[PDB]
Amino acid sequence: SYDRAITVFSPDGHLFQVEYAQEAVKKGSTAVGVRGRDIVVLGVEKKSVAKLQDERTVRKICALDDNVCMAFAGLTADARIVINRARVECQSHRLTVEDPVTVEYITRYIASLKQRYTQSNGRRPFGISALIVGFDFDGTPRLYQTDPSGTYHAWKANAIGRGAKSVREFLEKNYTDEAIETDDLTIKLVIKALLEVVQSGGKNIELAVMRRDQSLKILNPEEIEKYVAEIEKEKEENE
Amino acid sequence: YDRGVNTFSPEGRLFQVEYAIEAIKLGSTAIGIQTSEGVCLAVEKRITSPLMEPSSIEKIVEIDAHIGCAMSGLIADAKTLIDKARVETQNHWFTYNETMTVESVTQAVSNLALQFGEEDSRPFGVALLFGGVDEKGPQLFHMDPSGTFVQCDARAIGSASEGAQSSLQEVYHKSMTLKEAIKSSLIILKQVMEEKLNATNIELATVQPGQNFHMFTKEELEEVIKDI
Amino acid sequence: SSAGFDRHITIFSPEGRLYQVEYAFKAINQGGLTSVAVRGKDCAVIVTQKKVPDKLLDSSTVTHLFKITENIGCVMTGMTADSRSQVQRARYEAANWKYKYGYEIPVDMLCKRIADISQVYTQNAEMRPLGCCMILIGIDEEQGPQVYKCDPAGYYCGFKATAAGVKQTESTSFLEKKVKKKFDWTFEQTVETAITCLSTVLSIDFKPSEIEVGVVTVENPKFRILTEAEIDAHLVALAE
Amino acid sequence: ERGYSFSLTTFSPSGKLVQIEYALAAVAGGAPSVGIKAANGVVLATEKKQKSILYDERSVHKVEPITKHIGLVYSGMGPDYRVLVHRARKLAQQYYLVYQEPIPTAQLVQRVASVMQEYTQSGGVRPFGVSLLICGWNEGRPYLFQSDPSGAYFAWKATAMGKNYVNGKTFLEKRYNEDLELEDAIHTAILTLKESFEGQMTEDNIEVGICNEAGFRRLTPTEVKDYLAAIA
Amino acid sequence: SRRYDSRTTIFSPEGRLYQVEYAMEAIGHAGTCLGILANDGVLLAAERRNIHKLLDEVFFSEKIYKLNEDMACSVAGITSDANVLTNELRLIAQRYLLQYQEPIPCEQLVTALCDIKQAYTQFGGKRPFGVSLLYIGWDKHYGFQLYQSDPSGNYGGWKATCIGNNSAAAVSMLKQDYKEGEMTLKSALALAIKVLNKTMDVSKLSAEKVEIATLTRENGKTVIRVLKQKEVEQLIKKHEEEEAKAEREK
Amino acid sequence: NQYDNDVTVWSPQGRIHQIEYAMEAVKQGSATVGLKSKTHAVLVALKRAQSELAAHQKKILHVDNHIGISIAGLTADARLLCNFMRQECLDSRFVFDRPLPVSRLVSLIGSKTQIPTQRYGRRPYGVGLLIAGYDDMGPHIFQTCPSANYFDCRAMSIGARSQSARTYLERHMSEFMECNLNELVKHGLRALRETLPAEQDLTTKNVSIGIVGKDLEFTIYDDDDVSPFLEGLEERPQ
Amino acid sequence: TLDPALMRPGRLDRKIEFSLPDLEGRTHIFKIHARSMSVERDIRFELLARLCPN
Amino acid sequence: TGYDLSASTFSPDGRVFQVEYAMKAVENSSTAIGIRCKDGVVFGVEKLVLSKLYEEGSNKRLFNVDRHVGMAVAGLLADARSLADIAREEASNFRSNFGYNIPLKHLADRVAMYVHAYTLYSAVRPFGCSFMLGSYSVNDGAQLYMIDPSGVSYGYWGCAIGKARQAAKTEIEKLQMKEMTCRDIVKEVAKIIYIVHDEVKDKAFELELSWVGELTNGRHEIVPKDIREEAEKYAKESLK
Repeated sequence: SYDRAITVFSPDGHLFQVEYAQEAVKKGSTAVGVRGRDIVVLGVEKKSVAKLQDERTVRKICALDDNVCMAFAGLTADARIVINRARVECQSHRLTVEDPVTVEYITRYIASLKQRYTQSNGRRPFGISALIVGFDFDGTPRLYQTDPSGTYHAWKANAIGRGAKSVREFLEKNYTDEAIETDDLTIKLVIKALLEVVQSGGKNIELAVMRRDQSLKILNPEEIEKYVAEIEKEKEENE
Repeated sequence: YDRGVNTFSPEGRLFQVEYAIEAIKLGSTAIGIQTSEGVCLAVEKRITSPLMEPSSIEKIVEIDAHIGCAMSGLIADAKTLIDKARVETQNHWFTYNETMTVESVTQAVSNLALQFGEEDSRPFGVALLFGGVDEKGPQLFHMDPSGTFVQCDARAIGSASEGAQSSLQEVYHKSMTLKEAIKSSLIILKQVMEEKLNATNIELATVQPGQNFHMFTKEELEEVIKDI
Repeated sequence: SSAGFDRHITIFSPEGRLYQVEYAFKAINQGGLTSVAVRGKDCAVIVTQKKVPDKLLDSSTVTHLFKITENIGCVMTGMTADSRSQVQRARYEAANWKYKYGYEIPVDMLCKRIADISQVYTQNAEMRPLGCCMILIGIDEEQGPQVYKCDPAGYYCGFKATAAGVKQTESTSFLEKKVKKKFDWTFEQTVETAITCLSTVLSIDFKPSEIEVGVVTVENPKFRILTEAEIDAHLVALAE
Repeated sequence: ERGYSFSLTTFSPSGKLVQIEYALAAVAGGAPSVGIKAANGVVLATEKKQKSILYDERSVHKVEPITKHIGLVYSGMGPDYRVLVHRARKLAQQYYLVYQEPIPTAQLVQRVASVMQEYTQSGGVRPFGVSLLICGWNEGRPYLFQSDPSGAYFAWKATAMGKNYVNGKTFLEKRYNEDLELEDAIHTAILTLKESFEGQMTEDNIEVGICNEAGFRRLTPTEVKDYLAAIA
Repeated sequence: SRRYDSRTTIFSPEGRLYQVEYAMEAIGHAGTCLGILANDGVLLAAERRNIHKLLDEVFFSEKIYKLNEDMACSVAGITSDANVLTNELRLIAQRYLLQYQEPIPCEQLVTALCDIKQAYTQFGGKRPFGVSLLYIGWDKHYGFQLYQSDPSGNYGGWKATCIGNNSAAAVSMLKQDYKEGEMTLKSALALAIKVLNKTMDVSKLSAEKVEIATLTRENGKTVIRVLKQKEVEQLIKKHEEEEAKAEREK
Repeated sequence: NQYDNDVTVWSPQGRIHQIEYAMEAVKQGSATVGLKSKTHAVLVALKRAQSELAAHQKKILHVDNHIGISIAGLTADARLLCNFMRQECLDSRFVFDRPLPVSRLVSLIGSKTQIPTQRYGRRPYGVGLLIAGYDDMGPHIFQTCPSANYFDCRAMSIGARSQSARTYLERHMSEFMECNLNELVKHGLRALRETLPAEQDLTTKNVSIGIVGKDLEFTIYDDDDVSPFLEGLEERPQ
Repeated sequence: TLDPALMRPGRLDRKIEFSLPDLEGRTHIFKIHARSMSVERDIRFELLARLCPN
Repeated sequence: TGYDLSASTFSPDGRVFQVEYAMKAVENSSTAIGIRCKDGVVFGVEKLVLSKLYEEGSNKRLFNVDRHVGMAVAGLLADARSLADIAREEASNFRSNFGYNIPLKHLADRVAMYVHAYTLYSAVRPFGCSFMLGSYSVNDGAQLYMIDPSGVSYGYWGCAIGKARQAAKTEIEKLQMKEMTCRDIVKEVAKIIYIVHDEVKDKAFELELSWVGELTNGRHEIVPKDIREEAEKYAKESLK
């Protein structure tokens, strides 16, 4: 029993809590993600690992089902509620309709979760921003995004976290279909984008792909070094 | 800077409902015209990035089979009203075997425009334009976050609100035709927008008495622009 | 000093005090009335004046001497609207003692039930603490007479002779000088001291029309409100 | 009520809780009390005054029994004390209805402090202004615990509360040893209560309850008059 | 009416939290816990905050709470707030066993608690918890594990973490000195006695101011050992001897 | 100024300001005039439009076969009391099988609006009514207010600049008994035209008339059947 | 900074203030401060003044 | 200030200003008196007409709660119609459980508790009403009661509510009360309404009289007003 409105209007015509919530997304680690026609890719930066500690619990890319993949920013406690909320719904969709869940259906579930959660009384709004990646039936790879207000879109290359606009600028002068032709070219492109933001000393990048046929595979840290080396080799030919 | 949320002004108006009307003005513009041949309807998408896929963004949303919509303001606050407006037509058809009329839809929507409180939240932040064909011909209605339901002949809302209405009263009469009302609207649009008019920034949806299934895509849209 | 909202709601002060409850102790004194309770060896006297400002007002619907049960009476000071709300609670929980337990409620156990309720009003911050006092009398089996006093803070104790209302520090100072000299206390010895204490403190020397006497006796345990004639009978008798 | 339920105790910008520290201030300015655990029983001694000669001493009791072997005194304020007495009375009954066995003294204090803590986090209310001293002789070994308005339990050999408790704390630190008898514990308990008392120490100015292994026992004023001969 | 509400729910205008920041910046005062593992075994060194000469210690487990047959914890924060969570976390592990007849794994015990700690920050305007605690235990999937808990509801897997803010110098020592798969129950214990000697301000490390709980996997029993008195004392005499031996080169 | 925010708070002058602010919301609406006779209960309202092409906002709305109201405030509180009003008439129709008297209907309304004017967190209903009914003791005209005071009047007007309409009805209150329908109505629309500026008037686009009578069910006329009534008028003098 | 002794009749009598342009007075100033510089002849000035309320 | 916003807080000297504020709200209302003769109670209300402003007989403040019980409300009129519904509803449940008519001593008590309950919490406000309760019974005589916004309710012979409070009961007490038939009292009421409130502020005023007693067989009803009209004819005989 708590009857207290928290989110109200402003005299100029805005809100307060949503703009305060998107600052928490702005104070978070960056995570980008591109797509293609056959395989997808998404990565995350700013590991900042203590290098003496465990790291199987620090994973910030998860999966809702055998198609749908996650990548968030913002704070971490509020992300965990959203994920365990979404795993239930994509499992209960499979209960009634015998399909795999379409990636568009689950993003409407998260966005409608978050909108009624800013609407009601006594409730602090969420502080995450997810990247939802999955290839539906008939082989349609796509990626959506969320917002703490509860809106959602379809992008071809997203960036969030601490300093996305530089990454959004770096992806802005990168409008090539040829980079979305070869698979390893797309992955080094994400590594090229993530190294443009983070200091990226070969141990702060966690990328993961999905070939629209199999569950996601975290690449090996040798392959992160293998892709960064060929990124350094192809960039050294500027003369 | 924190008074009550449910408090009359000393002048007599309300506080937060007054602020809700102001939040519409920063939204995307939209134009609708009622004509006896049919109701047309126009909107601007306002794409922010080429990476963003355009067709995931919509403003025209169908309601039952013959009733369209047009939102302006906040996106996700409108999706609550849209889903309810769809259901209440189905409650009407599966209790009466007839289509709920366009006026009587908007009555059902506007009931919970001002039902916020502590017992039994905040006012919504979207204006709407319902248009369709019922037994009384083609109709076009307008509502607001104050729940003030009204009928207009050709209303234009969004950011370009005052300049759009003034240019629209300039050229409008009772005996319009449908193709005339379509090409008149986009002339108003490309005067009030900031990008160029193409197949990706605007979209139309026209409902006729015969073609009740309102249906408008690109490659007819490109035909409309190149003929004007 | 004042921290937070310690002048407004029932929370603590930095000095380890609170303020609303001790405002309520001098919410009695806006009533403008003083009542005296004296317990003797086989009786218990309650005496209280009344002020009649209007001639267009009854001499029946005024007196604060109330009857809780057939063997327990009381007197109320403070404001009047809070007093009668307090009395209906005391009437209600006296009857529930009969229905649950079977025998007549002791006068001591009733003051616990009242002071618990006044505790909670102090305790939860969103309600008013009911400023009015409470004095009970009654005869207990194998314990004789008792006199108690509930308070709006929520505590009670037994007494031998203790007044309340506006004038206590002159009235209790006189009763101490009366008790500690170790005199006899029979019936009319107890009634005469209950008058003369209220007589000397108020300094009135009145006509027998303002005060009311509510004595209970061992030989007659019924709560009894004295007639104005026999009130005049005691007053001229102690008069020499 | 309406449905407010907002906690009026939040963290300071320093990182402390404000109202609990103020509630401890009310306990420190209360009536002094002492409790000593002495290898065959535990002795509780409070200090009861009367502002007049008009009060009655056979009416309000400070040493209060709980089961048949568990006593309880306090040092804070008065009306809040009687609340959690009646709470603890019922709380020992659900143990005895279920387990058919007298509740251990450690088991009460886990339950009473859980009542008291959960009381402070919930909304609309203030904390209590009472600290407690609970004792009992269960399973051979006697016990002596102390609670507080925060809701934290301790296990003292000999402590004191109320006014001038630090003076009584240093006194017991020199007076108490590894072990005594029960009567020696009563003699030093009156000694430390006579530290901060006033001149009249009669059978009515103090009020003493013991816990034998035979059970709880409250002392009548006759023995306390007789035991105060050549006190301290 | 509404003007007494402290508004613990609203974000900062900075765009971050405001009330949960107070508890996390409080929690570093008054309490020092740590724990180490590299091999079969895991320990928990505590610190008696106040040891007065008039206490009893009749419980023989003051800060360590054996919450299960396979797990235990070390709490540092409000004492009254500790009894709320540890009574709840103990009951979480027990309804799991009722449902599955199988011992609860350690991660989904921690995520069970941290979701409770989060939800009392968002809705209600309730006071958040002032508790950061640690976790040890053994399961059938990974084995000996350590976990850190926060008042926000955020957790993590560790190998040498701590709680108290006086232990910021200790984590620097642990980054300076830690091994990878070389824990004995002499190596990790002498390392923990080395840490609390420097980080705590107790001169010569009085053995009644510390407390150590270990956990080994015996046959199938997972014996939770709590060592009592003299093994600590001879450990300190061992540590002071290894200090006195090594300083001969100076 | 600090005690002009809540409904619960009284004043050091003794007057609750939140009710007084709700009176001013009624004055922001358009004007309307209700009057009666021996057999009829004609009320005439004045519509407003938002733009030149939008429709005029409706005022008179049907309640039952012998009760119809006008409107003078917010539109949410309009339909909220209307749906309460329709509900109460059919319940007495379903239970007692008789139409409600108008007098005991309105006491349900004054009881209904009382509760949100005392409890915390509620606003008063910022709306005023003009109820025109007909029952076994004749026609009736009832006006209300957000202060939950209902008035058994014989002719009133509420809205904007309704004072000049009241001054018309004071010097013509005697004529209102012995008039049938035509001079009963064209008395009433002479009251609205004194609430207008001197450059526009009733155009059969901004006027509605509701009549309920003895053998006459409550009927709303607008935009087509007002032209038989808008005849035999005059211009206003200068 | 208003003297009532100046508004005594004999010194200062008439109040003339200036207010902000509605739409067209703004667009006129855009038409003023563009003709002196090299701009495109195919651009409009109404849209710019709509972006500038105050 | 600072202490006068809620009904839960006290003042630093120990009173409640929200009750104090609502008391002077009733004081700024028109005059209503009530007086009992030896076999009945007569009600009188001065009722203001501004110019026309309604019919002749709108919004009467002489409510009719029970078959033998009257009202003389004055103050904020909307809250007065609430109490009339509460007092009506209370007497009905007395009829249902029991089944003799409600005594007037209870109906004063049962209502004034509901008034008093709105003077505790910060949720609700105090009522701004005050009123008279008049009855007659052949077993109990006539009784006259009087409720304030605080809840203090007791007996009177003659009281007066409104602006003319002390100015009207100045000359009520000049009369007799026991040596009067109520038919004589009816024209005695009408002069006092005619004496007080000179028409300087308000030209038009009505005079509604209600009358329960022996002659009306205990049934409460309005006086025959247009019938016989002897009050105002006798009232305007006081021009000098």
